[PDB]
Amino acid sequence: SLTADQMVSALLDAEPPILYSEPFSEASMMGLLTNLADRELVHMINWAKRVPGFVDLTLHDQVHLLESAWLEILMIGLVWRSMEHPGKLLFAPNLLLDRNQGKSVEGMVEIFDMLLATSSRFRMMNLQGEEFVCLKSIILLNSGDHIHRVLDKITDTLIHLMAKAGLTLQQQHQRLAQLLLILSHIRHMSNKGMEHLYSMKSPLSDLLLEMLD
Amino acid sequence: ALSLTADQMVSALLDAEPPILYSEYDPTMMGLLTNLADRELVHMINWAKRVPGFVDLTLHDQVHLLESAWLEILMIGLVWRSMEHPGKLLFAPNLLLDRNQGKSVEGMVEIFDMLLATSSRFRMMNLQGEEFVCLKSIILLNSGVYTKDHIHRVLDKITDTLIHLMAKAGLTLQQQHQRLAQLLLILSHIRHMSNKGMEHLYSLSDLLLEMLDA
Ligand SMILES: CC/C(=C(\c1ccc(O)cc1)c1ccc(OCCN(C)C)cc1)c1ccccc1
Ligand SMILES: CC/C(=C(\c1ccc(O)cc1)c1ccc(OCCN(C)C)cc1)c1ccccc1
Repeated sequence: SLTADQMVSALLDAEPPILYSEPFSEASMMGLLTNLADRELVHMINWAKRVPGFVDLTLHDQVHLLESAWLEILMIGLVWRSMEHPGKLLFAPNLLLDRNQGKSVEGMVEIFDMLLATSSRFRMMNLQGEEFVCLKSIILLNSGDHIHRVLDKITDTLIHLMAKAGLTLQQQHQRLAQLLLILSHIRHMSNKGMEHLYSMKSPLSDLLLEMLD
Repeated sequence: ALSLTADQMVSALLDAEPPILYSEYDPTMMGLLTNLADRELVHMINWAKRVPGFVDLTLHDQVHLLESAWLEILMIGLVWRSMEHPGKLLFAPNLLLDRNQGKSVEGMVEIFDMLLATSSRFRMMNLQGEEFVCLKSIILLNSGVYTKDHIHRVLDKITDTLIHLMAKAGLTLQQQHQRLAQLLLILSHIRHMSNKGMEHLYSLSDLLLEMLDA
């Protein structure tokens, strides 16, 4: 219903805050991130409810979308924070880790490097905040009819941002392609992430349902 | 390679297309799929070498891109040929499985329904052959690009090719970048399905280097 520019403003206003973290072992480092993550998830839900077209979906669909996309969203949020910190990841203002410390957790050295590669790619493209919030909304809606019309609106919005940037048509859809292809790499990183979290001993749906309702 | 046109890009990719192989005739499942995939893999190497700008890369990079994308390439091919067979996957012309047949297969418990939905998606989008071969080429160059400027230059060109096909088809410019977005978002799902497959298979850098010595 809305215009390409008020879509930007609405999403920007719905942006979650940057939370603070609470040598490392494997269990203490994953304790830090899990905590930050679970705190971060509360704010993600409130953000999702303010993404245009989300609350119009059934509760069953809202939960399902967040359930499959939550790690993707945390990761692209992490990458966005670490953009101006080459060779490092900004989990929190009080938790900036280089590649060296990432070996505290086994199997995390691979995922770590994939996040750093994404961060450099965003810097190479000089990703804007107006585009970032658009990419993040797409992730929430795509990873899981009405949804596609909303997704089609975000595409127009992204194009609108690139057209106002002074870009000709060729560089516009080229950049659009470049951006969306990164999401495939983000999905990949999430998949490898779920594995590791599954490779651990023992409520998201409960948290999702509790806060969404 | 960077100086081709959209029509020359399409023409090169279409003639680079691998043949649809058959499952081994033996009247008297993962074994059949493994056998089929390994024979398909040999044709994939020949195809990849015909993808514009792929041979401009080093031998090491060619191996890396293929080891990262091979299952995605096989899966999108599976989805493509299963398009006009609703609610059923066409692994081979003589190996056609529907859902209940597929539910009883090793670890295809998750991806079968995903592959069908992807096939449903392409069908209701009316995916053209010219678009398909473009998407498959994109997969080849993009899957391992993060795990280099020439690669992104070829990708941008395949993007230019896709847009041209949509403009010629008679789509408005708004419909053009919308369709392009839809197609590329699907690649995320295909990446997702591949990961699910790789894991199950996990329970190479070798053989590729062997095949590409040709
Ligand atoms: C890349 C770091 C990521 C963590 C992360 C945390 C916060 C953030 O903003 C971005 C990334 C991470 C760690 C743990 C985690 O668990 C939460 C779910 N619990 C309840 C099982 C989620 C993310 C991670 C994910 C899986 C394995 C290893 C690390
Ligand atoms: C979706 C079916 C796919 C098979 C397949 C996909 C497309 C195609 O054109 C042909 C087959 C499949 C099965 C086995 C396989 O292994 C080959 C490599 N070996 C040497 C380990 C690859 C794909 C598969 C992958 C992992 C687990 C279960 C199934």
